Amino acid sequence: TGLVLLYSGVFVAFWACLLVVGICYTIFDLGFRFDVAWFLTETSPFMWSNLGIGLAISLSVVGAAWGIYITGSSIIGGGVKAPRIKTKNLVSIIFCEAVAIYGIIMAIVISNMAEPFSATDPKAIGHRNYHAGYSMFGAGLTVGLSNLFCGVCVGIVGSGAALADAQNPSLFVKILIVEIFGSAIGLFGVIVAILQTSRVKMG
Amino acid sequence: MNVPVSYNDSYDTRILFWAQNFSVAYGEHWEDLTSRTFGVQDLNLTGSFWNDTVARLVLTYDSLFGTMVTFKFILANSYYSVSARHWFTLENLEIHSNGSVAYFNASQVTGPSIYSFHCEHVSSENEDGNLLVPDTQPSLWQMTFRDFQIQAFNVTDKKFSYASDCAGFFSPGIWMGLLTSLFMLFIFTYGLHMILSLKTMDRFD
Amino acid sequence: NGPEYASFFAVMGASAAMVFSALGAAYGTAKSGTGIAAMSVMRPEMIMKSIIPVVMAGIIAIYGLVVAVLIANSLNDGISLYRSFLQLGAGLSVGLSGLAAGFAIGIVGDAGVRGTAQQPRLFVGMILILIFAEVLGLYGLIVALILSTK
Amino acid sequence: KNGPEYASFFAVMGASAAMVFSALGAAYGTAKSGTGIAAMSVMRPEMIMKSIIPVVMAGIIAIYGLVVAVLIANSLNDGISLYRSFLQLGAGLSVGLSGLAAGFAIGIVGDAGVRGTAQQPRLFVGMILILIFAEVLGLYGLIVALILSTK
Amino acid sequence: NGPEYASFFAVMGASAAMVFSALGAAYGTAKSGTGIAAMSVMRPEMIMKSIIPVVMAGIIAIYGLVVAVLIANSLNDGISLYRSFLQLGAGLSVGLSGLAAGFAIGIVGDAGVRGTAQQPRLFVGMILILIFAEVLGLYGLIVALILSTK
Amino acid sequence: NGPEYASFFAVMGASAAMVFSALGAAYGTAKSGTGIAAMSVMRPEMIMKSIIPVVMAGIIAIYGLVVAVLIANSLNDGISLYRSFLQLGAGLSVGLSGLAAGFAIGIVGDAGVRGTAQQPRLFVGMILILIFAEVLGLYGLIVALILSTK
Amino acid sequence: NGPEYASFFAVMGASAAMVFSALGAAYGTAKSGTGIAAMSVMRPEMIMKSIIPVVMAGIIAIYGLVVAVLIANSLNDGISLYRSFLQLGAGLSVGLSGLAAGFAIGIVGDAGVRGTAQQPRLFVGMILILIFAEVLGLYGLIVALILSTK
Amino acid sequence: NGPEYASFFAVMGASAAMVFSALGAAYGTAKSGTGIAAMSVMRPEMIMKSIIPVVMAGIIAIYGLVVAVLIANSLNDGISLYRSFLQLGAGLSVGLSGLAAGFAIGIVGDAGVRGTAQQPRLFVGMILILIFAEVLGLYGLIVALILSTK
Amino acid sequence: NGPEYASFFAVMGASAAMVFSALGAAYGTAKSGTGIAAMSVMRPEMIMKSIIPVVMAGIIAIYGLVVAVLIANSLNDGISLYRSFLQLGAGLSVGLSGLAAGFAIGIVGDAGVRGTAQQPRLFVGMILILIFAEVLGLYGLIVALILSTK
Amino acid sequence: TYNLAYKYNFEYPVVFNLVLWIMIGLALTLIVTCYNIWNMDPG
Amino acid sequence: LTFLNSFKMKMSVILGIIHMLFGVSLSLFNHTYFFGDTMVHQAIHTIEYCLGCISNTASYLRLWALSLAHAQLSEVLWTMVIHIGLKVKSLAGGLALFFIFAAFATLTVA
Ligand SMILES: *[C@@H]1O[C@H](CO)[C@@H](O)[C@H](O)[C@H]1NC(C)=O
Ligand SMILES: *[C@@H]1O[C@H](CO)[C@@H](O)[C@H](O)[C@H]1NC(C)=O
Ligand SMILES: *[C@@H]1O[C@H](CO)[C@@H](O)[C@H](O)[C@H]1NC(C)=O
Ligand SMILES: *[C@@H]1O[C@H](CO)[C@@H](O)[C@H](O)[C@H]1NC(C)=O
Ligand SMILES: *[C@@H]1O[C@H](CO)[C@@H](O)[C@H](O)[C@H]1NC(C)=O
Repeated sequence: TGLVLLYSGVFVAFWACLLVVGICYTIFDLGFRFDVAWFLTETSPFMWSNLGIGLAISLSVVGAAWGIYITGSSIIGGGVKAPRIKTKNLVSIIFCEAVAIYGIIMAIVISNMAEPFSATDPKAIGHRNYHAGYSMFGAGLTVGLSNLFCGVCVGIVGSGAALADAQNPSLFVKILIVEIFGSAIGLFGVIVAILQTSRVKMG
Repeated sequence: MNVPVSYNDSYDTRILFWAQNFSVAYGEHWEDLTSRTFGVQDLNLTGSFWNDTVARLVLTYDSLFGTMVTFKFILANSYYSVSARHWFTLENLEIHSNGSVAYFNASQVTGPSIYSFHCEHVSSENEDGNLLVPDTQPSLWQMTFRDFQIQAFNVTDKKFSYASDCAGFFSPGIWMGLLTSLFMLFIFTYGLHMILSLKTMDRFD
Repeated sequence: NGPEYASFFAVMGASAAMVFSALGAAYGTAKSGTGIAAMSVMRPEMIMKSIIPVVMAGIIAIYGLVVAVLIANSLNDGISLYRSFLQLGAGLSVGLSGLAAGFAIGIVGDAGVRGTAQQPRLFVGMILILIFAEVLGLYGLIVALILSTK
Repeated sequence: KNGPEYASFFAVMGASAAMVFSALGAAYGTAKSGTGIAAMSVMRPEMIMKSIIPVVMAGIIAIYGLVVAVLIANSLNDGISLYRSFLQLGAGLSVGLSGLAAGFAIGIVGDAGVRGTAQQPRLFVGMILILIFAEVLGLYGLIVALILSTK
Repeated sequence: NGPEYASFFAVMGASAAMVFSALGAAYGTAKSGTGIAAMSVMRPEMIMKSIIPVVMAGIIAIYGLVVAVLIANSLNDGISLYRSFLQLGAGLSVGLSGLAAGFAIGIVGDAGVRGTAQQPRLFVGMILILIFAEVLGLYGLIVALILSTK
Repeated sequence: NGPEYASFFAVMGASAAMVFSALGAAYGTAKSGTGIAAMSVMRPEMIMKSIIPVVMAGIIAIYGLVVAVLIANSLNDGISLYRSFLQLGAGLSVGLSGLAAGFAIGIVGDAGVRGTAQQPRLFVGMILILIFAEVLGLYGLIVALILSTK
Repeated sequence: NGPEYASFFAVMGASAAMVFSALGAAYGTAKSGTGIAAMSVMRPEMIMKSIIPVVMAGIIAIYGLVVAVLIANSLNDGISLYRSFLQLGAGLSVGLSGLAAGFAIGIVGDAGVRGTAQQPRLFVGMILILIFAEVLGLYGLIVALILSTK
Repeated sequence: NGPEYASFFAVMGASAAMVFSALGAAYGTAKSGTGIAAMSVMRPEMIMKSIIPVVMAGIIAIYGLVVAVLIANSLNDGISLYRSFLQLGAGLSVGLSGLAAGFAIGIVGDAGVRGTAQQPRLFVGMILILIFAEVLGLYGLIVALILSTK
Repeated sequence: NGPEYASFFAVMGASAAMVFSALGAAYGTAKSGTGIAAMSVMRPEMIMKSIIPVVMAGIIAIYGLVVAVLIANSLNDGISLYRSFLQLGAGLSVGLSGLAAGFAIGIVGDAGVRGTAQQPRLFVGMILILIFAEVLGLYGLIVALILSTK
Repeated sequence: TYNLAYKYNFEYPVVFNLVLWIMIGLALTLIVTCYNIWNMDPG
Repeated sequence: LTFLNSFKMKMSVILGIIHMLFGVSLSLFNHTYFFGDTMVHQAIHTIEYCLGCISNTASYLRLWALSLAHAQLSEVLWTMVIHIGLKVKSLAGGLALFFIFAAFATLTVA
């Protein structure tokens, strides 16, 4: 592997700096200089909030587009000898496209609750406002990344069902139940996402 | 030059403070109060309060914009729970005009009590990130400390302790801009990894 | 009450309970369900019977769902910092073990159904191993509920 | 009213990421499918104009990132607040990573599609229906970024 | 009492006790469960006798669960810093050595069931090396208990 | 007395004496345990003779267990910084050289057991190289003790 | 005396001299121990004759042992910062150079005993190469002894 | 005098002069020592003649040893920060150039004795390249020696 | 005079001009040295007329030796930070360009002496490309020499 | 008057802005390039 | 706990020295019952006995430490038997003690 040596050469190196930077903050006295409080407070509540709206739709469709091309190559691959697959097995495309709907439904919801203010001090920016910031990041993270994983889930099973239906016509309606449990995780993403943004209000 | 100190009556010293340039602006004029402070060796420091939780540093000068005008560094030493330490804070900076008070807010001049703060620009005239901010925005008073080091509540042997600088490897402008640039470098290196990996075929028929 | 930044670790615990369990339910169904369509071509009889590894992996997904409901409802604006750190480890305990249960399910769920297509005597033993993979998802749940409810 | 001087970095970075990440995906759809046109045309040279349908569907992904990049660049102004600038950065990632995603989806399906369409012409209406579901994912990147930038 | 962020280490001691022992028990289930199906096709007799490594992978899962519920019972607001580090080293030592015992079970548990289909003499020698791959997880437990009592 | 963070390093000395020694004990048992399977398919008489590599990897585990109870019993609230850094280097010395000694055992364990399968004259020579491989773990132990005495 | 944090560099001189030197001596045993078992199938006469690279690599371990106790005996509470850096620079100079000598013994110890089975005239020349591959660690001694004594 | 930590770069310059030089000498001894074993079974005569690269690589180690002692003899408590940076720049310039010199003698010492086995005309040619490969470390002295004199 | 740490960048430039330049000469010696031994087997006549690329690669090392002793003789305590930065860029731009120079000499010196033994018409053309590969290091001088004298 | 601190200038993040990530940017484009010329294909 | 560590280690080490003493003395009675190569052989004979008995006597220290492993888990096992089952307020004496005493019967022997 050539290009994998770059990421595995940086991740070991960056962790090796942060290890020895870590045993040189404690060992002198300089743990007061670390300040995870100053990192979460002084930056913004908007950098977390606006990233979460972006990661809500974008990381869902990067699983939805991932789910399409895995089984879309297997539709046209088996479709050469068995052309009857092109009508029945398009629901495998839909279940790896309805995951993108779960993002865009959520992404409008999280953007509906973001509102500006005038404060610039982390004591003026109250805990009602900072909690509104991270909750958009967390709910945008769990509707984006979980939809990525259920997007690749139904796509891989969709590629296998396109190959199994090429050999036998009666099989595809039996393997379709596997794609339901794969696409059920997309349903499990949005229930968390609205619940993390239920009690949230900015201002 | 040397520093002003508030030496105490009992067998100890107390708070002390240093700069190189010390200047004050009222309206438009700028006065250099650094020969009148650090070399002058005589100061009307009227009430140099100390109580081990609250100290006060007053500087009067009697030759200024018109009249006798007094500065007040109001410090504190609380107990903060989330680190379980004693964190001193410069609470306010007050300039005393004809009667009225200037009321400069100065957060993040803080530090742990055991050490001494030191900054380079503790000026007024908020531009992006200067430490001193007035309460009202078109304020008549302004000031500048082109060097700075102040200590309260743990002075020993008439000398400063270890420094707590305001400088920092990271400031909160560069520490969001990095975390977004490092965020979408990673999006790029997923996109660049796939485009760097589409070989063509060798033979054609 | 608690500090202003305190709710951050409770939010990150609420998401990490869901995403890492979703990753386990992903590989638990994709790697095993590849073997289910693999099995069906040579033996189309056990196709409705051998969908038990893809439904046990679905229980990994609802393991991370309930603790996400438990945590995100227990959130409030400005909670105490001690209560939020517990909800952070509550998300990681069920998430990474649910992530671990998915790698346990999808390997032996794929390996079991290939031998089922060659000899169906394995089917009593294969489902027994999937119970031992499922307690790995179950053990993460009971540590998450004993941590978040304190 | 006036914000920090570094506040306009994020909305500018949202404008660039709307065009960088959209062009990276749309270049994948033209290269991966355009390679499949070359392997197709040697044996079945008739359906060459018929097979620029996956290439032109990758071209809509490029103008999907262009329109939102215009709306952000017209909304730029000296001294914009941190709420206003970050709304366009989240607008940029919503359209950028979606176009980078759907750029891959048209690319692999359009490659495998025109290799299979040459050996069976019945798959053409089936291939073009999958590319509809792939290219509409780029349209989902618009109407969240169009809501975010207008807000 | 101690600092506010003191309880964060004891929470991470509770999480790393579980998620590393679960990751160890998963690989010992996965790598050995792949060997069960390869053995059962040729020798379907020793199929309930060959599930000795997969339950011995399961005992690594309960080894973490003992330490995990022990820490969650000892967690409290305002614990001192010296108490919280001891639970971090408790969960780390029972976790990563349980991950080591999970790795050691899967390699020889797979190698044992690939050989016992070819020779019944190894079935007494297979359970010897699996015990030495199990006491590594037991050594992590007895030092986790001695680190969490103090 | 010492600072509050000083007890963290001594606890890290207790864990790293365990998990690094456990990783070497796991790798030495697994790498040499695979060779027992390939040896048994032709020479099943040397099954009990071939347990001597995997028990010498077991010495590496109890080498870590001996040091781990020494560091955990010298732990106290408010130990000095000179006391704690002695215990951290004590844990790294027995663990990481034990990780090296466990690596050297498993390589000559896999080579020697396959080698003594084809010719039983290697058994008096294979045990000789394993002694030099084992004693590297002892060299970490004796410097782990004399660092922990002071 | 000196600062409170000064002992950590002198500990790291004591530990890394015992890790890295035993890390090289493990590789020199493991790589050459494979070469012993490979030639023993054809040429069983040279087994006592051919364990010269294993006992030459064993000196590399006791090279790190002698500098470890010499550093640990010089350890006092609150030593000066100049004295502690001398022990860290000594420990790195013997461990990593011993790690180099552990590499050089392992390669030619593997390849040389492959050739001494097919032609026994290499036996004078093979050990003659190993002297140059052993004195590299011996140069690491006389720089570590001169640095720790200052 | 300078700061108390000023001796840190000086002792590290004494280490890097020893490590990277002996690391270079190890690669020249091992990679070219691999070439001795393949040629000696074919052409058994030229073996005392073919140990010229492993003794030319041995000069690279004492190239690093000389500047190691010369730096270590010049160490004092509280040397100036200017004087310590020269010794760090001395040791890096001799070892890393010597490590590069080990890359040169390693390859051409391997390939040179590969072709000397098939044609003895190469021995005047191969030994001519080795002088150009060894002089790089000899260039490394006169920059390191000229640096530590200041 | 400048700051106390100002001497660090000048001695880094005095080392990086020697490390990287010798590293370029190392690859040029090694990669072309392997082509020498592959040429001498087929055509034994050209050994002095084949070592033109290695002796041109030796000039790359003497290219670095010029600026190394030049910077070290312009080096002083209390040098300005403006003065110290120039010798750093003088150090990098002659070594890394010489490293780029020896990369080109190594590649075309390898394939050039292969085709020279197969057809001697290449020999006049092989040198002509080698001159263009070498004057890249000559452009390394006139940036380093123009920077060091400022 | 004693023990006055070391006077770090006010643009310290700004130095760590433009010195650390630039030297690593440049460090890579050395190494990824030096890798690409080290094992080429003369075949 | 600290007192048992100092005493049981040295007495077991002398016990391993006593076991090696009775073993090495049997070699003299077995030898009584019946130059260049003799130097390199007896060097391997002697110094592998020298560094070898150290690893032997170090492995005699485990049989106290394995008893320390025996002692600690038996209390935890014991703790469950004495604490989770029997300290139930209402429904103890029936189904609660029966499954725990069965764990005290069957789970401790394995
Ligand atoms: C700051 O003080 C210095 C004293 O050294 C003085 O020379 C300078 O004029 C002052 N600054 C301004 C802007 O007047
Ligand atoms: C010092 O300032 C106070 C402030 O009211 C004033 O009353 C007093 O007279 C001043 N003393 C001198 C000596 O200037
Ligand atoms: C110290 O003095 C201040 C003066 O305002 C007062 O508020 C505070 O209560 C006093 N504290 C003690 C302990 O005397
Ligand atoms: C105080 O009042 C006098 C008289 O009106 C005026 O000249 C002077 O400027 C005033 N001082 C300040 C600081 O405004
Ligand atoms: C400014 O100072 C006033 C003094 O009354 C204080 O009440 C207020 O909280 C301060 N505001 C800030 C932002 O520091």
